[PDB]
Amino acid sequence: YVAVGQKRSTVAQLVQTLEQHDAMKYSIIVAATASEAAPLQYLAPFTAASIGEWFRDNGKHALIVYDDLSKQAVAYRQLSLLLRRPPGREAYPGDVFYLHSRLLERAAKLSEKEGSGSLTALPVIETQGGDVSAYIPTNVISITDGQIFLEAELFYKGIRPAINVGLSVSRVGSAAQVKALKQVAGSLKLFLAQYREVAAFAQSDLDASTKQTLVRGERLTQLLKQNQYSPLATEEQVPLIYAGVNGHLDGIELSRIGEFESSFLSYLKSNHNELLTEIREKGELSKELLASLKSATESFVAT
Amino acid sequence: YVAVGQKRSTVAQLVQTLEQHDAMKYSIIVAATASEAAPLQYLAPFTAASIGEWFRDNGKHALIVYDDLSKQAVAYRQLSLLLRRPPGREAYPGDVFYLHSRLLERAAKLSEKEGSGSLTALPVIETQGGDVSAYIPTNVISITDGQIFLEAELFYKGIRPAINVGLSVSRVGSAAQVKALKQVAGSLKLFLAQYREVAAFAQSDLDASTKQTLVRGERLTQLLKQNQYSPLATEEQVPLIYAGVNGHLDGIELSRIGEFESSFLSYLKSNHNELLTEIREKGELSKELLASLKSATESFVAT
Amino acid sequence: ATLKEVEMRLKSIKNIEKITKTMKIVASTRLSKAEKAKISAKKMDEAEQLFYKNAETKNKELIVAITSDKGLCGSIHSQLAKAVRRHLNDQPNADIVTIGDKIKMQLLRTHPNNIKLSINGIGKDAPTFQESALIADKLLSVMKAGTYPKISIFYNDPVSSLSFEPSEKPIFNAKTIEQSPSFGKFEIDTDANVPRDLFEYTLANQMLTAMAQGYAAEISARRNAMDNASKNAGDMINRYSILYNRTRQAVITNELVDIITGASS
Amino acid sequence: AEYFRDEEGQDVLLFIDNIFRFTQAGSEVSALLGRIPSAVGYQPTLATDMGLLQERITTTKKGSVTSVQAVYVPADDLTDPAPATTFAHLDATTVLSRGISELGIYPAVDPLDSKSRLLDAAVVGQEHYDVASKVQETLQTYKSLQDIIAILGMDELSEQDKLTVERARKIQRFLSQPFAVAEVFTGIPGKLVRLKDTVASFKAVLEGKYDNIPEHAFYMVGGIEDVVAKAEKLAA
Amino acid sequence: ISYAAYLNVAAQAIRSTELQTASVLNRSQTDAFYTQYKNASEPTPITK
Amino acid sequence: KLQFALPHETLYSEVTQVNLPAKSGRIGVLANHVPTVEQLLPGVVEVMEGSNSKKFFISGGFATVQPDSQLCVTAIEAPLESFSENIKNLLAEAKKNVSSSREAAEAAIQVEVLENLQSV
Repeated sequence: YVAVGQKRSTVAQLVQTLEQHDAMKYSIIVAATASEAAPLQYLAPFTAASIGEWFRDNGKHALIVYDDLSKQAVAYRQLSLLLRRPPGREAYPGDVFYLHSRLLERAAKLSEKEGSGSLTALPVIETQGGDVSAYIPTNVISITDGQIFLEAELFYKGIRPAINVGLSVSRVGSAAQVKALKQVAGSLKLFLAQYREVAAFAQSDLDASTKQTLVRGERLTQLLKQNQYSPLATEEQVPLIYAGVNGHLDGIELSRIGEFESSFLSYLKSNHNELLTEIREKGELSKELLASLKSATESFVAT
Repeated sequence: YVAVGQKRSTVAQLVQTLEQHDAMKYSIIVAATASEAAPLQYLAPFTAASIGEWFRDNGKHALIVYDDLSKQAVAYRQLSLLLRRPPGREAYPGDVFYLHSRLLERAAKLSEKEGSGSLTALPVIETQGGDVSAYIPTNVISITDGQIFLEAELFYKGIRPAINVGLSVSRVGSAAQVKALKQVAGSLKLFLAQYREVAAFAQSDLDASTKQTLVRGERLTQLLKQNQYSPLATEEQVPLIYAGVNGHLDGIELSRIGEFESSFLSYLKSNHNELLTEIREKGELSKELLASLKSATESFVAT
Repeated sequence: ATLKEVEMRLKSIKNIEKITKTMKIVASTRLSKAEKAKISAKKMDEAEQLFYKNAETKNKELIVAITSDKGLCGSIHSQLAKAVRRHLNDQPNADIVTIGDKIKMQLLRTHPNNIKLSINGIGKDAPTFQESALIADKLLSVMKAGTYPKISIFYNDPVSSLSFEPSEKPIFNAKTIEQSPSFGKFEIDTDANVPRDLFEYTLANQMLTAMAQGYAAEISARRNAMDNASKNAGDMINRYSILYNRTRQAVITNELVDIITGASS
Repeated sequence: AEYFRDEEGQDVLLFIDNIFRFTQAGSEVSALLGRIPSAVGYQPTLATDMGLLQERITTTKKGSVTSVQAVYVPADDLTDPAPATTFAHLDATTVLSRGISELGIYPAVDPLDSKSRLLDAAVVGQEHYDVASKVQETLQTYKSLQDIIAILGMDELSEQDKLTVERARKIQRFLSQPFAVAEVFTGIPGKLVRLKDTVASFKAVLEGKYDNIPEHAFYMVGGIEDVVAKAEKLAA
Repeated sequence: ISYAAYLNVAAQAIRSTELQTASVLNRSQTDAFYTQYKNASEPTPITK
Repeated sequence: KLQFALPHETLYSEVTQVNLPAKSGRIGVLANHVPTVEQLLPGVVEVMEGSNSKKFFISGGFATVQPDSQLCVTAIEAPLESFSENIKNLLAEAKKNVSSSREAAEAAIQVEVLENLQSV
């Protein structure tokens, strides 16, 4: 985790939280804090990258999260302007593009000759009022392959995690998706797509088709809430999503969606931990397994 | 024909087009293509105008079309910036007004004492998605007398040529205008600014008076259209305007207007080209010529 | 500043576009039900009209008018107002019964002494026989409608699904029914005051149909209006978008110029 | 490319990726060279650099390069100087859309946004022009027509209106041409439909000769000849 | 009571139970309050 | 032709024999009949088209044989079977309460409908 420009107090909490979740047994926190000098801040992601390269070079995999390159940008600006190097758009040096592009190009998934080893990366960019047209955002958007775009309205509307599906895209996407989860999430994509379009129809007499969409859409959105700082295993993501896909959650009340999730999971843990183990180990769900899964969901849905 | 800032390929098509219409023998082409150096482009209109002035100062009548002075602005902008002279409004240098004005005012209808000289000027400005407010366009507008603003919406909506009549003015035009084309042109500009008004509020104006105007207006618009690269004779234009102005074009259903035009002209020539020769020399319509034309127009319209 | 004030205005325009779009769709939804009712109603009316035709009937004055409380459904309100004024040339002063707020207001302005009865007006739901019946019943009792030898009702006939023409018809008095020439080919009673019964029955039967026709015309108009609104809103989106884009460029240029000016020193 | 054209007399096709990134790279180099960046931060040498690049692309007597360039608009602001400068050089525009591709059309070309400046009547042939204009008019009317046809109902489709709809929905499918590189990728054998047969295909659909062959028997097939086969298969 | 009002009350009585549908019941609802008028001047808009 | 109609439903659109209860007692119409106007009282109505017979409970209305032999029946609402025991029980209770309670006219209708219902 590359904490860029963040106050030492904030990073102390981060460290403490990591310790609480006992995650220091794989985490490294490269820290260039607010106090730390703007040259240190400038070279900080580059420095961080080298740590990652060692893992990648060892053929291992790792994930480096640059948070946030926006403050790195400002620091480079400070250096450049002070070194009297020519200013540029939004008073950022012209080769800020070159620097950022170089940084994000040190992340890679290597060839098996080289070891196959990877350095997964996930840069975080802070948008100043969602101004994606802003010079540092626009540049980064071009360099990156994919974006996930968090949306303030959703956050306020208590949808945590607040991810606006419309403005989140992955262009690597399903190539790197668990096969089981891929099977059970084509439907999910289509349902949500309709829900977005049929969103404004929420404001008198509504078509039965739209109302079906609305029930499915609202329940799905509710399903996609997750209480932050509690992650959830994929082998427990798939049963819940299967239910939603089969629209078995449509009947369940919004208030009971939350209750449904934990209860269904507990039901699976007692009743069908064969299924859970199968999901976990097989990673692919055969027609028979998806069959069995439907049965289990129905039974739980009845209670 | 001054070609500034144009692809050398495009210019070659133009030359070939002109030589296809064998018009080259009376015309000069000056070329300052996009490839040609920015200072060469800067001096390119000025040089062309010198050649024009030699004709003007032969007393001979001429025309010079400067395509596109908007590209001269970009060139002068480039030059100015490369001379490290501070950028002006809209980043176009502060002497850009001076540049255009010095160029433009070298075109003149010299007095009979000083030679009877003429050198007509048509300078072609490339608006960035219209909006005549824009520093380079406004600077040009102020120098020029008359504008021939062209409307993209009308172009798309198949009016070729797409001569916006809201934003086309001629600030000294009527003096030039031939008496034949003053008489037949019975405030057609006013009439089609009654059509313009009428169709403004049509989508209300259900008044039969407005409708009569709308029927005339729409039909008149059909007459304006001309298949580009096939220009009509002046003599021939006189009857067409007579017809429409005198409202004999309501007698033609809108669909068949194109047929009417050609047929009407063929009819007139066959019936009596004597009239057309007479207005060709007289350049005025006597009461008799006017009546003869009214009568003849009624004859074809009926048929 | 320019950019932000443009942008907020453009967002407003966007929201307006969205609402007018949404409204247009919901209007269509309502319209289908409206049309369905009108057929069945019109068929029933036609059966009564069969009597009046075959009977060859044909009739102060009464004016009854029909609009909904709801606005934003074209020029129904004022085309009807215009046609009321036209039939208030026929007889200058008349007793105005206004069924619905939209005609009530416009008409109240044009003639204020003429307004004698008014109705709060039929709600969201399309007109129903029960409602028509009560309005008719009060019309007979309160206004003594038959006393006025002219009775005329105004409503909006939904001429085509893209048009509405305000339309009127004359309610045939019981006196009329008596003296109808082919009254003699409708006979079986004289100990039942069939004119006095049939008059009442067709007072309502005609009125319900007129109301149903009107309500449908209103919902149709609303669809039309909300559609045209969307088009107008679109035009503003495009115009202010061009301004937005230009304004965006201008900010970049002006800001850049400031940086350059500083750099030059 | 120029070695191929000039010294091997062949036609070439030169792809460029983002020419937006040609601009972006150039803008930086100007600023680095210390030159005052012109409006919207773009090169003071913006025009000339594009000019040099895009006047070496031409038809010489020897051969001709042809260049397909990729233009990634900056926020869709056509008014921005960099797209404008590009558009000045451009001769044709191919406007692929994914909505269109989602209507099952491979190629993904959005037909109403497909435009060339050598779509000119003389250039492409008068006959070709007339056919093209009709197909464009048909599609244009169809698209608009479907807007209110969907809402109003298909019962509103008059004899005149449904003549256009029948032809149009048939044309829409007829556009779908599986092609050789994606023979594997779609899984459907490729088709390389040459220009003469293109004119022929549209001539017949316009003349409604093959308007009696089902809509999806024009789906995912090539030329006029091809849909003779497909007609047989539809029946089979 | 008027003849069609007489029939109306009868229709309502026929709408009296579980052996019948909602649409009838909806047709047996009353909204409007007849807004009595005079002169301009308005006697109260008593419920219909 | 036979128009049997409600505002929202047209049950029939000549139909062989129709038997109607009117303020004239009961009248049956078969083929041509002189062109009457009859007030339909709250009713049990039978409509026969061919030999097939359909039974209706009708809220009263108007009946008019037209001289073009169109039996225009217009009524506010009607089937007999849909109207048809618990409903009668309820109607009896409501009739009683209204009996004690315009309220007089209402009660008269309640009794009339209750009797007419009681008949079936």
